[PDB]
Amino acid sequence: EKGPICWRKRVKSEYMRLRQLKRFRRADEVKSMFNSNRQKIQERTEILNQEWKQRRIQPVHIMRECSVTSDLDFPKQVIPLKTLNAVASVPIMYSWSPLQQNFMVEDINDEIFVELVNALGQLDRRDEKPSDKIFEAISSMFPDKGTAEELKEKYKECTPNIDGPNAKSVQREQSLHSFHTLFCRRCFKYDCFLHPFHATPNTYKRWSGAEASMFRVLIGTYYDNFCAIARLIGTKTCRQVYEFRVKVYNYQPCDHPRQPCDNSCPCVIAQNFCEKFCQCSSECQNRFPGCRCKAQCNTKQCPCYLAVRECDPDLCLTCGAADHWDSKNVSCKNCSIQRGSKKHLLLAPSDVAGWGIFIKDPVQKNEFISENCGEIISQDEADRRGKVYDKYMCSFLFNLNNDFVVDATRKGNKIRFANHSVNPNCYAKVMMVNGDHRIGIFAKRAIQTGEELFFDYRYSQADA
Amino acid sequence: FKCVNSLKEDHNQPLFGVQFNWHSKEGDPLVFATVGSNRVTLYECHSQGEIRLLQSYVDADADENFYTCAWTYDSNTSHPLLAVAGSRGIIRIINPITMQCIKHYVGHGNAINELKFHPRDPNLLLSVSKDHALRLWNIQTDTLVAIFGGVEGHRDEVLSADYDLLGEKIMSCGMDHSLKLWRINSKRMMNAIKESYDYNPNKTNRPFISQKIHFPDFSTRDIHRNYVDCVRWLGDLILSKSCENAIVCWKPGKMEDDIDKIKPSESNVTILGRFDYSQCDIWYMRFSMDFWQKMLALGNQVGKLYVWDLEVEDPHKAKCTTLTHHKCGAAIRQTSFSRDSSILIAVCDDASIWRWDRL
Amino acid sequence: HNRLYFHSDTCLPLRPQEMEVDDEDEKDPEWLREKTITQIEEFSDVNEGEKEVMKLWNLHVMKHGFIADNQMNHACMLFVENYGQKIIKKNLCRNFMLHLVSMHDFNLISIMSIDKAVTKLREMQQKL
Ligand SMILES: CCc1cc(C)[nH]c(=O)c1CN1CCc2c(Cl)cc(OC3CCN(C(=O)[C@@H](C)O)CC3)c(Cl)c2C1=O
Ligand SMILES: [Zn+2]
Ligand SMILES: [Zn+2]
Ligand SMILES: [Zn+2]
Ligand SMILES: [Zn+2]
Ligand SMILES: [Zn+2]
Ligand SMILES: [Zn+2]
Ligand SMILES: [Zn+2]
Repeated sequence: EKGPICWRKRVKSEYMRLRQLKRFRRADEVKSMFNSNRQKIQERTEILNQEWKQRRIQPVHIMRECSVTSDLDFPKQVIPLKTLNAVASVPIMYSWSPLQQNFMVEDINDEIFVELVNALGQLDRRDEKPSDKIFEAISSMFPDKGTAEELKEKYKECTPNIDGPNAKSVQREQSLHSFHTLFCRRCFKYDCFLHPFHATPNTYKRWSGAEASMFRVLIGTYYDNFCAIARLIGTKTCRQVYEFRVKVYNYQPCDHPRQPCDNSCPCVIAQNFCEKFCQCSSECQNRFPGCRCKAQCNTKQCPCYLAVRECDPDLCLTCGAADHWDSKNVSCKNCSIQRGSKKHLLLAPSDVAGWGIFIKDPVQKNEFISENCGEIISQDEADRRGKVYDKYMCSFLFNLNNDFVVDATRKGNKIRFANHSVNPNCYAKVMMVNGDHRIGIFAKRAIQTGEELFFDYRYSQADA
Repeated sequence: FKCVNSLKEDHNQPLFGVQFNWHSKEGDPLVFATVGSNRVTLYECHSQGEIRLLQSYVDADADENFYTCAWTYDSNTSHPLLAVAGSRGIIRIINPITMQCIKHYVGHGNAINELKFHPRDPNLLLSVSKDHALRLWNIQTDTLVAIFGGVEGHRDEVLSADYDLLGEKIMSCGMDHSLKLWRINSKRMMNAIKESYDYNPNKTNRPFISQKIHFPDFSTRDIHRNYVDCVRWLGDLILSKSCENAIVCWKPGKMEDDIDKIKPSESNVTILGRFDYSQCDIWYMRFSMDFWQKMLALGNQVGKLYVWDLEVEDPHKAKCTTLTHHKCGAAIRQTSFSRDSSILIAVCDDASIWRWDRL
Repeated sequence: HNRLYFHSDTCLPLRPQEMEVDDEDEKDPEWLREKTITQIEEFSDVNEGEKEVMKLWNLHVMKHGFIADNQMNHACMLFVENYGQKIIKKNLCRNFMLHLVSMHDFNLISIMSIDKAVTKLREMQQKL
């Protein structure tokens, strides 16, 4: 019961009042900050000036020749020019971070508003001689911030940990929601550095608020074994629980529930095997079976090797891929990338140009030297990046598959220093390793001690 | 302030660095150094604006180009030392008493844009590089204490850095528009400094392990729109500049937040004020301060020299004096206050030196 | 031999004494350790309890470099021994149980482990 034009003037008045006050406040805080600070300067510059007084540092004295000319007509001065003895410089290198595996990389205020709303409400209160008219007036003066409907609901103003004092009572899927959506089944880590697609719902398909929510969860894992649910809840017994009850394409796992891995399956479309990570039937004909070799696994006789795949520690049970985790030298010679059994490399300036990489120990033909690690980027991020790279005559970009590029520029491992050559002693082989494409660097021929490594970048550049 | 002299080095190349020796005893004459071309020149200040040419060094390499220098001393000899570096990414340690190049460090993957000695430990040298990283060296024991850079380091060339008054922290700035804080008072950093002094190559077959510092204690891109080419602490407050013709006085966190309590996750900055000037929109233009941090001076691309009194409270009411001379029309790359602030030296693109005397 | 080598992490040269050894190429570079704990904390909708369990789990997995599903039963056991004292001391036992069921939900660990770990954590708390 007060004028709209009036209320809009009140908005403008109170805004300029609040804003001018907040400003004057900041102006003082600043003048205080400067003073508080200058005492700190004084205190500390004294500490230094004292330290200085207890030192008697020797003066500098007079010394191919050089001269100095004065524009303000002072006399010309001539002095002998001492030569600083030549120091050898290393080749150019920019900052980079070490990697052991690939690293995926993706491509009015609310304070014053509430103050003003309440400052105006204070005037509506004084008009007796959270009202709706106050919202219609602020909306009119700040249309961008939203309608009076929007500003009304905007004015009004995570599940608590079960271990905490405020442990509320919700379902099983709310107590587990974080764990379930943040866990990478592929590398056994929360918010992993390689897999960006969140786990499909079928992958995680097999009293007090802190006891109630723990019950709903435990009767999803255990079901009717309340004599065990009691052991875990601890603070309860079977009797208590019982009563409570009555009250080349990148591989990505497939999830087509109540459907086979047919011509409509992403795995099948991408012409990719279903791995241990897919949610299809145990009997799925498109799954990779693994190998039943006794050892070696480095010939066309091994289905893994032949399929340009490393062995699977969960399927290749007879060759040695699944065993001796402490050792890096095992019976299976087809799991070097996954175990990270790289060879010793040495950094030194190249015999051609820049920096190079030199093998420490001898290597046989086709033997695994190192993995080529870097950031996993989209083909677009690669285009953006490349524009910059071309300014420096760089190309530390290496295709992984149709979707990704490993960029060893910002981060990678020592093999980033292997130079390009059309006559190389090394080759790059992208291998499927436990559902992940990885660039392996193997010897093209036998290499001896202290030899420089070269690979033909051109082959790692064609997605033609 | 009055322009009492103007000198010109024979090489006719820009002079990027000018530094006064603030280690001179009381009574000893005011000595400053100049870096430019592949040269390092030393001068003595005398009455009636007389500048006396003392020493001059030249790199054996013609393609060397020095950008920076810094003064220190030998703690067990009482000798002043002068560190220099530039394009070739090599640090040289010159002893002007011995008249030798007593030490040199090769390690930076590119040019060194700034050299700074720790305010309390003379053996601790900070080098700032175009390779995107900072490096703390222990010049007594000839070791690399740390490499400040990496995953959360500078994404581009590092242009400037500064220690605080007590030497507990470094603030770095670069071409990535970033200002990063690096605490050297952490248990890790102090253990690294302790261990560096203990490191004896003749007592081991193992190299000294350098700390790789991938994460700063604070980072911000919210102060400036372009590259940041100069940063100095003003107590616990920061003074930094870009090519937007302003020196911005700001601080990490919110107004009331104490620097030593700022978390690495801190997303706030507070702008306390700014110092306005004109025609300084070219990069690699550095401002400097008084020992007592009461004066601040910066030069123009056109040769104007601005001097502010920091003693006044609000920076918008800050007393500015514009030092100008008809013959001085080149880009002032750096300024340097004599310890006592009686002299202010400015170096230019035309190989010129300008002496401005107080009173 | 007779060629001068450099450390990949510092570009400083190798002394003859060091005999061609450059090994700051460790399985878990320190920075990946801080990057992970830093990224978890950045989560708004995740509570402080589930956060500290996730961080501690990741650091365990990163240290041992588990790569097989067959390694997951042993990974929980090793976690409860190596990080058990910390789990108790930080009050995270309920969020830990919640992690063990998450693992079972992902078909990575046996029901027998889900409680053998819980049994081992209590045996560890009773030692206080
Ligand atoms: C993998 C490194 C390698 C490999 C081999 C076989 N041989 C070698 O000698 C080197 C060393 N090397 C060569 C020179 C170089 C230049 Cl010229 C520019 C660079 O990287 C730009 C630096 C600005 N960039 C930025 O993004 C800045 C402007 O922010 C883009 C990448 C880099 Cl990363 C390098 C570099 O390290
Ligand atoms: Zn993953
Ligand atoms: Zn399918
Ligand atoms: Zn599938
Ligand atoms: Zn399938
Ligand atoms: Zn085999
Ligand atoms: Zn196999
Ligand atoms: Zn095998």
